[PDB]
Amino acid sequence: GLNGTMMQYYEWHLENDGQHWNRLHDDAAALSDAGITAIWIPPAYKGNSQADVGYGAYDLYDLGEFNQKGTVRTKYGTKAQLERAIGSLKSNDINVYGDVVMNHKMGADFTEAVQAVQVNPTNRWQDISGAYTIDAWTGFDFSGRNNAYSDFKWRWFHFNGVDWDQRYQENHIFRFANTNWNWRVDEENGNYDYLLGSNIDFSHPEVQDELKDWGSWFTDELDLDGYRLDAIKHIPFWYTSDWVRHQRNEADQDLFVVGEYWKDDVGALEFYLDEMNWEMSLFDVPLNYNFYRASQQGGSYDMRNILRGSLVEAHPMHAVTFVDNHDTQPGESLESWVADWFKPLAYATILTREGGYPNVFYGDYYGIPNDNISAKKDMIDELLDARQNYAYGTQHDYFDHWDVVGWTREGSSSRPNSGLATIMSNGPGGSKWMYVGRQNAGQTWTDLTGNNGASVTINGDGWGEFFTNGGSVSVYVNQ
Ligand code: NA
Ligand code: NA
Ligand code: NA
Repeated sequence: GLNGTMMQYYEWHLENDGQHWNRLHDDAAALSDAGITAIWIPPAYKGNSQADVGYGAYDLYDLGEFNQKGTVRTKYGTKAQLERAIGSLKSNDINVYGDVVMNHKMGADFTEAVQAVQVNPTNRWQDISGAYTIDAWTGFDFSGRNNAYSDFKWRWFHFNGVDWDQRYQENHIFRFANTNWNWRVDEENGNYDYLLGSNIDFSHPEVQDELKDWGSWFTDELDLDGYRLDAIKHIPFWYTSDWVRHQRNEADQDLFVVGEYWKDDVGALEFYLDEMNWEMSLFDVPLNYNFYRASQQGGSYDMRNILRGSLVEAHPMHAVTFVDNHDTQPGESLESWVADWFKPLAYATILTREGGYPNVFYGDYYGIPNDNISAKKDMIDELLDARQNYAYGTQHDYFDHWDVVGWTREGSSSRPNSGLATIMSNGPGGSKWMYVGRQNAGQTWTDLTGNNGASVTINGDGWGEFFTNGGSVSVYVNQ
């Protein structure tokens, strides 16, 4: 039972060469070795076009298998190549979590005439026009799949809103007259049901059942071990709960479930987790924003607050920790990018501490060429070494100075030579006496990261004095 580490295996600006599944296939053994235990794959199904990152969600039953939207393959490759990749993951002891997008659809085959009212963007409760007829992109027939797997077809009456009127060619937020916004949902802009595209109305039983059945079809087709659920703050809470329960029923395998409730507000997250009866984890979005505040502010940031307000502080067993993703990366919709100087500190925080299930971002591991962002594979690999081989046993925390902080793990007898001491500063360097466990007395610990040449000998009471340089992190272990 090595500590688990997941990886998001894509970034926004990946090349559209259709070879990503094959890359994943060939990378599997190396990822296992490095300490990755689970992979979050991008949406595997056909979006608006071939170059869709995956959130188009045109046809959930088309995994790069049918000629629809101007391509057989998705951006990532063919269904056959995806299944080959998954086999390779499975035989290297890596779990596969499928990205799941149920909030909306885009790329409809045809428009339909629809009575709609304009609502106020910042208050979707409030109409700002009378009902009139728009043309909405709501008709989905899936020509090319020809009823493989599912003969279900989507129509306007499965939706409650769009943001584009094709009749008079205008952007507005539209509620379909005589439909309701979903509920319960996040209450920013009054009701935050509507995000983009054609918004799915979960009030209809045909819909509830379709996404449950699609859910189970997908899980069985790819042999998934779990899911990331995107946009779950815009999807009615009762349905996400019903959906998750349904999948666990249908599936023989255990299913890990992580939801993205994108809010810088752990209370909002905790409520969601109340409503879900603690049947999934969430991404730790406030922590994302802690790291980003730190990155942006520089050393004046008080490092005692680095974990404060975070999901992982409060519910480590329900937290998926991360530094950045495809939406936080530069120029993206939720941009909150951790600069290179702070990034090792953030990664050490989520990889070497006992709480949270950490996620490594492909873009950090392999680089983001589009933006001249370097691959940080070596830095991350050392932290993975720390996590997999050394971050065990009782933990001691030292958030006791505004620049310099750290923590230790005493190791466990199950894992020989395990134990570690992390120290970092976001300002001038320094040192700190920290306890690593009386049982490690007399050992000599060195920095996995290479940022510090100090040798740290553990005293007879089990204390060492650990050193960090300025704007840096070190992780000392018994090598
Ligand atoms: Na929605
Ligand atoms: Na970030
Ligand atoms: Na500071």
